[PDB]
Amino acid sequence: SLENVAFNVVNKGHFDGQQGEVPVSIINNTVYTKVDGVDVELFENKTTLPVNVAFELWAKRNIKPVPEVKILNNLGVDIAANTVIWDYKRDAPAHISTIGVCSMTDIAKKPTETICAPLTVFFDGRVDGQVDLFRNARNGVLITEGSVKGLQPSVGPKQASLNGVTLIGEAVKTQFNYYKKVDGVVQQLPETYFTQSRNLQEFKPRSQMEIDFLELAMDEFIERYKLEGYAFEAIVYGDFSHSQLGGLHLLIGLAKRFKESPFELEDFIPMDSTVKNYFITDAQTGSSKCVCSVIDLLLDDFVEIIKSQDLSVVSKVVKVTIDYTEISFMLWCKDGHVETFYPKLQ
Amino acid sequence: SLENVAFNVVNKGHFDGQQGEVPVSIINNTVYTKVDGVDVELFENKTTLPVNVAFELWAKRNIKPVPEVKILNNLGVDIAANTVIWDYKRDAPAHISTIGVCSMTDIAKKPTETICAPLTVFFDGRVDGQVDLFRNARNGVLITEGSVKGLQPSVGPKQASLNGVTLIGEAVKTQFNYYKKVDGVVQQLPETYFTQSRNLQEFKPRSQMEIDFLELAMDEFIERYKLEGYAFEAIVYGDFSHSQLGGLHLLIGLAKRFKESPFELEDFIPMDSTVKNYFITDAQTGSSKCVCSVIDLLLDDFVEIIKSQDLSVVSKVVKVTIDYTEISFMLWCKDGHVETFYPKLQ
Amino acid sequence: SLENVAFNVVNKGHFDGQQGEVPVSIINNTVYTKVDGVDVELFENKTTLPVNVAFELWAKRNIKPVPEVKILNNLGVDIAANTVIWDYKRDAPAHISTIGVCSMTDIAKKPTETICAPLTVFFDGRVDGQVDLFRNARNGVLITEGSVKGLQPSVGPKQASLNGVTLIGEAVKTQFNYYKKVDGVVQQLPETYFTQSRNLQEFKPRSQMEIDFLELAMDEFIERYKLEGYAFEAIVYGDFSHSQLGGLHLLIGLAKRFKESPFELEDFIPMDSTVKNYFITDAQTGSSKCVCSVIDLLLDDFVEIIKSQDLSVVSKVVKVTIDYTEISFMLWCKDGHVETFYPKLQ
Amino acid sequence: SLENVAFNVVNKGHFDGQQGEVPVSIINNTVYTKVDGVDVELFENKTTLPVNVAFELWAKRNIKPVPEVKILNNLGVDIAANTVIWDYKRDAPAHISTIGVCSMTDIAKKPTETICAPLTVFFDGRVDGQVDLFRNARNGVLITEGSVKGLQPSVGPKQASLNGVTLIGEAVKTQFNYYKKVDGVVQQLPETYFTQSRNLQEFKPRSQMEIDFLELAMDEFIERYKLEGYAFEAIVYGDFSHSQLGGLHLLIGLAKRFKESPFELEDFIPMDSTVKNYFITDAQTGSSKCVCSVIDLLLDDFVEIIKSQDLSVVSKVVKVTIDYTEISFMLWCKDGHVETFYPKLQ
Amino acid sequence: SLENVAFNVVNKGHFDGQQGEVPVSIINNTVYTKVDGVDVELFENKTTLPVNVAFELWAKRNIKPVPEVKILNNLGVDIAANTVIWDYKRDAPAHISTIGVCSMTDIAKKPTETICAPLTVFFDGRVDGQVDLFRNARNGVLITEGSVKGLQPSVGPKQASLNGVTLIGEAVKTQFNYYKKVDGVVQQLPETYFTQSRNLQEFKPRSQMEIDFLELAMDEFIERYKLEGYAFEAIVYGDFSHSQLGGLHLLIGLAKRFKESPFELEDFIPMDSTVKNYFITDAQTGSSKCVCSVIDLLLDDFVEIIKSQDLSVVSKVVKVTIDYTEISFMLWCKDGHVETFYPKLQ
RNA sequence: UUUUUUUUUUUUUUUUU
RNA sequence: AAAAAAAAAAAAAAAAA
Repeated sequence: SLENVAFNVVNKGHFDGQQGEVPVSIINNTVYTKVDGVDVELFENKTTLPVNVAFELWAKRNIKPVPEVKILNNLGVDIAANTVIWDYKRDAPAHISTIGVCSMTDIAKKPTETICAPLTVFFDGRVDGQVDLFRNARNGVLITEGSVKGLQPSVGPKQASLNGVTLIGEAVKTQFNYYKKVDGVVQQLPETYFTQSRNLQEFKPRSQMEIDFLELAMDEFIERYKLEGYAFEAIVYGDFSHSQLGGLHLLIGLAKRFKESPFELEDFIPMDSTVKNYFITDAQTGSSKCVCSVIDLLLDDFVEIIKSQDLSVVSKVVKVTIDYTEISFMLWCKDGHVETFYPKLQ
Repeated sequence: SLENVAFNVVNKGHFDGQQGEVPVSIINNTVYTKVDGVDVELFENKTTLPVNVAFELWAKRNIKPVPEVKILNNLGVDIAANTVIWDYKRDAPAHISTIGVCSMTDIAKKPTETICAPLTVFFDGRVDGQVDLFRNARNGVLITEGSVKGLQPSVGPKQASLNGVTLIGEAVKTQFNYYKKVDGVVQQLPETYFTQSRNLQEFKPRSQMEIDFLELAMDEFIERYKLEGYAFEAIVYGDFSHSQLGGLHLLIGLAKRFKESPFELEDFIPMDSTVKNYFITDAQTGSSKCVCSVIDLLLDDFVEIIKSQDLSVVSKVVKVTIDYTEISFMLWCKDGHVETFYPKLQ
Repeated sequence: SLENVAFNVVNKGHFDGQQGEVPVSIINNTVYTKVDGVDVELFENKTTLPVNVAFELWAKRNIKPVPEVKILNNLGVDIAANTVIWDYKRDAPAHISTIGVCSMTDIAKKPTETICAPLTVFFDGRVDGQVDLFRNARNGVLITEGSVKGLQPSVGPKQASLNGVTLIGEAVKTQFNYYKKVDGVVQQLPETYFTQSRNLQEFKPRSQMEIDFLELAMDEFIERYKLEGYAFEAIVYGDFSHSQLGGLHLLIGLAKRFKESPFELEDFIPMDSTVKNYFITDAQTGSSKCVCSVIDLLLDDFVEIIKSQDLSVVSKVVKVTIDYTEISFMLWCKDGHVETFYPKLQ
Repeated sequence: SLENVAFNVVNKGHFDGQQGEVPVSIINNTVYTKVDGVDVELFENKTTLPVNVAFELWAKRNIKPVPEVKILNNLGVDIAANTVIWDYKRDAPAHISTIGVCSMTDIAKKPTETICAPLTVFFDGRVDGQVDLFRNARNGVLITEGSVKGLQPSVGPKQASLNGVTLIGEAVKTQFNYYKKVDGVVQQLPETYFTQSRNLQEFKPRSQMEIDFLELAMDEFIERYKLEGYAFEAIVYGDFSHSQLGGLHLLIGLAKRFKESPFELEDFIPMDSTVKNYFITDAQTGSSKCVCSVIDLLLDDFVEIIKSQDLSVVSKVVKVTIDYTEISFMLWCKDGHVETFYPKLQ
Repeated sequence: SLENVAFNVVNKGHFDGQQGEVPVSIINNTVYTKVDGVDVELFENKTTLPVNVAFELWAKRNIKPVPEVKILNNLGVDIAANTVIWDYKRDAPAHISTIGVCSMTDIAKKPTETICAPLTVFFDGRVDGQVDLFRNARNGVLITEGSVKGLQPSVGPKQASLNGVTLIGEAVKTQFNYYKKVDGVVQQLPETYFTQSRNLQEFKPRSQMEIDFLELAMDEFIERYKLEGYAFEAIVYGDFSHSQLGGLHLLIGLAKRFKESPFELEDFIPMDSTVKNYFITDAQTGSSKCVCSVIDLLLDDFVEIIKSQDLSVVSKVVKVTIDYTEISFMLWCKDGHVETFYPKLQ
């Protein structure tokens, strides 16, 4: 019920299954409630769904730590079992359909129905009975905080999303063990690097090499870590000396530049992905690049990736498995040295 | 509940207080429900109220024969007790607020509360307990199908509105006795004429004089009923010889002209009122008047009204009480005969 | 392309695959095009889909005689192969998804993909290669104007829908052979009666018995056809003596009453179905019923159905296969004669 | 007039009653004006009112220091006399109706009419003649910058709202004397505490003990002010060790935690109230509480309140009058020391 | 095409003339594209134009450094030749019509057509062939990065707008030479000062005098630069002692105040102009002025302007050519010293 | 195959510095 | 010597057709 959902939102912050109703008015893709005689905005519809449907899906969103939407997209998750994963990047549900959540978006009441067999249903092992549901599911992805009997786990990212906040949990557990089944067979998930899902304005280093990068100059950091000949001066630090921006494909370099000279990052595809494309304009020098692909790889991981390459190649498309998906990089070596190594995904 | 109201609408045609819910989607001021997987329109909001509020009020509208909205407006009715009077002319509720109907529009749960004391509340005597409520009400209007002990009745119009259809009931009773209280005192409603609330394209005579008017010509009808000197050729029949349309202030004359030559009626204030103003354009001769006051009086009643006037006055404003309200007519006469007689101020 | 689709609409009335573009402006859920410098309305979106998606689907609607939407609904058709069936009752596409029509609504490019196997795909044998496509389909419905090798046909209704006009074709063939496959097995479609899909204001009899019903009085027609004891006075002709309308469950009776006393038909679920529920208000007597189940069976077929029943049962659920679906009727009889006969559950 | 209101907005920043007009276009709940041939957004309607009505009310808003909307709500104010109080928290007018401001929302021209008698009309003593209007008003609230002859004053909060900015005025007077009349009797307003209406990101201490709280650690501040046994470690400082966040019911503690590690405050009821409920998510540890009641009391005032309670009770509901309204707290104690103290019912 | 424009946006960040289409849905004045099965917002319309037209104009905007919109407005530019100048202040195209850009907004395909002759067409000398187009244009404005044969250049502002960012270019050239033709005659543009187009929260001094103003106190700066008698205590620094704010007509003084005490700036006309008018409310002292004219002149330039005035006049209107337009300053003096100096008509 | 594309360098052209 | 506008080239791919 719309009014029951609004009652739950106003009295508990989200849908908690409580009984009750409040006066609700819907106008201009917005849900209002009457508190002491005046209408108060409860929800503004930023989705393509009907305002009431999107409102009830938002109220019933998962408020526990959940995998980042990019991780679920890379695993081919099409739907979530008895829960709503909210995509805070898009301000919309991460999946078009639901299972036992919303009568308007439900394709089934349980993930065991025939309609859910072709779909990769996301199962949460923290919910009672969902591990057994995944065991019987033809296609699905299961996340657990611990071990599963008879199943080899895949250790995922250290961080997860909690109410739109990507964090490495201390009071709560955000590291999950990932399992996948395709056509009823448990797949072995490849060894992967994981993006750190950090922000430009609140960037915090997570390794000693990152601290050195943030505090040392270009020359000292490159000399200290023996990173000569891999074009770190352009790939990471960026070249703000021409009309077209050069490099800057690591968010750590973007944050380092933003610390001294804040710039603009136009996100023309506002979603959650392993590789993000930005229309970046440098407000200090005027350097701009219409498409700058930025990947939030740990600097140690990127160093290992770029040092694992073969430098004696004119040009090569390099496949790196990041966030459980194959990210293709455009290696551009020349005369035995790297000239450019940027993420080309998205 | 929105879903329960929609369930009642799809299973009973209107809100009947049944339990159950159906999936509902709201978009573009329209209520949809999903029948067999496809969205089906249930309600298009044509009011200034929020779409869900207007949908709930429309579903809970009175489906019994009710007084025409113009009658209630002339009686000063400000609100209805535990019911919704739907104004089908405006496709909106007849009153801004409700009593114990919709949480968003309610000012009280019962008409006995102090908020409803100053307002003139409409009480329906066919609903159990409403006569006693009207007895204790400070201001109110009561309609009953029969007599009320200690209250002298006021016989109202023969016709009443049934689901937007104005009809004289045969299988159902559409004639009510009207009782009004102002400041706790049972008022005496004046003796009034009543408009027939007929349509131009569905006009049906309700008297022998009207039949003769429709079938007999101008001169024959005027001579037969001794209507010389009252300017019936212009006031009722209408003048189409000049670019500015003359007379045509009775719906019977408009019906007679429409029978021979259809014209255009631009209702620039589409509401229910005793006197209606139209932008008439004659498609045959090109005669047009921007404001033409048309009143749907019985032809016998109008003849009696015009014959009860004093003809020895050049200009005189005639006050006629029609539909429980005083309608002002401007009477122009010369040489002891009527020259012009239409509702004044147009 | 939106502009190419609008170009096809303005130059051919619909999408014909022609090349060219016209200026298009979208505002207020409406598509406009610029003709001689002024904006002209091309399409108003009455669906729940985005205006551009609905416009593109409407342009690519099937303009050939197609089965009525109720027939495809009863056959369980979930999607159409490389065509759009437009539901003119709802002014919306008959199916939420498409196959190789609209990138926004397409789930596949061809009906053979794995996503279309669980669905019942509608195939039109008048399009080359669709019969073999149906032969390869796990679930599907095929209509043909002629015979199909190795398949036993099921003769459908004499009428079909042509641009929203339900007609029995003379210049074109509107009678189709129906074939159904469920889980790869050709099904034997049941022997069915077919509704005539006639209108109240444009009702035309299709049999001599219907002619007699329309012209003869109640008693003369009942005595002529030996229809005594089947309560034809109530079920078909209808009863308007009480405030609650009785009977009026056959569209021919509604048409006969409308011929003499026009009344209001409130379609509170405006969609295409074998049984239609109306909020009928008799404008002459005031009799009204909130839910009136009206089925447009041929009068001869309904007479055969009512005479094929066993009269010596108090209450019995009567199952009739109409329009390829089972319609359940309420049969109340007393003293070996019918008292009421209406579609159950209304 | 809409054009005159827009003229006043573009030439003076608000409605000043000047004469003149500017071109105005209304589209998508937005008011535009044409400046040198290009449309400029003047107002976006975030209210449930019509766009032009909300625009006129926003132009005619009070630009003088006015009491905070929570103070007026706690005093029972339903309407303001000849002025508009703008609720900047909701971006909407604080009251549904007006007195002599907007013809669309006016219920009267002057507060002396009968309709305003049952309502608690807000009067401003800084406007000439409103003190006498309050004297003759049945129900009303009067604010003055000085003394009123014969009326005992209630000193209000030091801060007031000035164009949506809450401040303690230096060049302007923001402290008002409050008077209330209920049913014609001048009420004695209770002695109350007042919330400081401070922000999280712009928190500024207003007392020495607040400064000590912000600079000193938990143990030092607790020991210095003899606050052992009042559970200040959880109530104010907050506990972030478990998944469910504990305490953090004073805005000063939230500000202290924000100064070190920023977190997210989801205000699911964005209005002005003495007690605010937030969906709190700690971005550093992962602690989260769906509903966290935060009250912005002076730390000295809160310490006095907590020291005025009786500690020898297991569970007790504490009634504290704050911002002219009774705020209820749960007081849980064990072994003669406080275990929990939060506003009741959250 | 809408789909091609969206494909260009998602693949290159802007319209680059690529071939290809993506699925697009338009709803609620917003453009969405489907990426991996979920709708992603691409553009939200804040213009008065249709959503698709505004989306096409925004995608085809100029992404190279361009003159600020105020400069083009002061030059009388009505339209741009084969390009879209985006007004990021209004989030709308700077000009109503286009030339060979969008079919819905085009008045011509080339600037040589007769319709463009009366209009001042903006030409970009960096685009090939536009200098010759300006040479044959009746009315136009040409900007070049270098010399033009036979034409005397007018050196413009050092800064330009790049993707909505105003900057003095280092990697790009932001200083242009301005040429204007009126009725086919090359005009000599007046010698003018230029506003620095700085922001309050990101103010950076561009001269030694500005540095001294920001660091030194008011008295020290006034004494050092011999600025006694020019009322710099009010005009630049501002007065906050009274309820009405005094002076504060230079953005540098507003920035100095914002550094020590952040306040509110209500931009009630959000557009680009040489003189900006703000509703400034001081959060610390409570001083507010409904309309405050603020001009972003270099402090050295303003000092030269105020020292070039004739002090022996009581009231005098000063005409200053700033940003190629004549800004009217109101000068009040007493006893041979400046009392007040603000742009007139506020 | 075709056409277009890809946040590398390289020439060639061209203006303007 | 640049710079930028306009081409082409080396290379690995991505489509679609």
